[PDB]
Amino acid sequence: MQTIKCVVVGDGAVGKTCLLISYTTNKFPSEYVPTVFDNYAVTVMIGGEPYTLGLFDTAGLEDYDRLRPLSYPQTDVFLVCFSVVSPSSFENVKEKWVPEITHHCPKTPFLLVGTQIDLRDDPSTIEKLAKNKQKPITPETAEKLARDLKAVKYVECSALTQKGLKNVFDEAILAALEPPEPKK
Amino acid sequence: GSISLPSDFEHTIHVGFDAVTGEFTGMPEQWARLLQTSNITKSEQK
Ligand SMILES: Nc1nc2c(ncn2[C@@H]2O[C@H](COP(=O)(O)OP(=O)(O)NP(=O)(O)O)[C@@H](O)[C@H]2O)c(=O)[nH]1
Ligand SMILES: [Mg+2]
Repeated sequence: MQTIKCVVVGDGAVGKTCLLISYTTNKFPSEYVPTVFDNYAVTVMIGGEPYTLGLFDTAGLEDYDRLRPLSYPQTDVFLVCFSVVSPSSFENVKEKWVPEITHHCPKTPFLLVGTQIDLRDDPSTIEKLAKNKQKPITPETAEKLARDLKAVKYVECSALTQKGLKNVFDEAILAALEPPEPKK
Repeated sequence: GSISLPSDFEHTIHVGFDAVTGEFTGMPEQWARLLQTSNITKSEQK
């Protein structure tokens, strides 16, 4: 009945293990190890229809170029995330991780993510954040950036707290839902 | 009720760095077999 497997690319909260961890199962990581893949269990019922999703973690360059056929770009939409407060990662993840989006999915949509409300603390950040004219990036700011680039659209907050993840899931599972057509 | 957030969740295959041959460890049964075949050197001793 169709399978949904979102692929991820990047480091430092890319949506692969960071999201499912808190954004989904809530529980935090267990065994600290370079998440080359990592498996997960989930079931999103769209309109009352059970499902089996799994965040397929990957990179697309470092020993992954060979382990890519196993992920199959056609798997589904792309799940990507990036820090919020720390801007040093914002710009990077953009022109640093986005380029890889084509390495693992040159013809597959990509979903960005930006959450970090509990990580915020470093003062030096704000001082510089004023130089980039971006201001104290928040759960909303991340969305703005996604608007410019134009994508499947997303909305969510950082772990610990919850503002409304059910939404991003509606668009994350809807885009992949792929309304089956009456084909014989 | 339209969209629902996942309830279950369990770390099935935890892949790690393998210095043995610039490869990963605990490679998924499929991932491993795809290219290699042994999740960790020799999969596991049943
Ligand atoms: N609710 C929620 N939490 C998020 C989201 N994005 C990131 N987080 C949280 O913010 C933290 C940042 O990610 P991080 O812990 O570095 O995850 P990771 O990249 O898998 N690293 P590691 O492999 O060591 O666990 C995560 O613990 C995660 O729970 C999001 O969209 N929603
Ligand atoms: Mg991880």
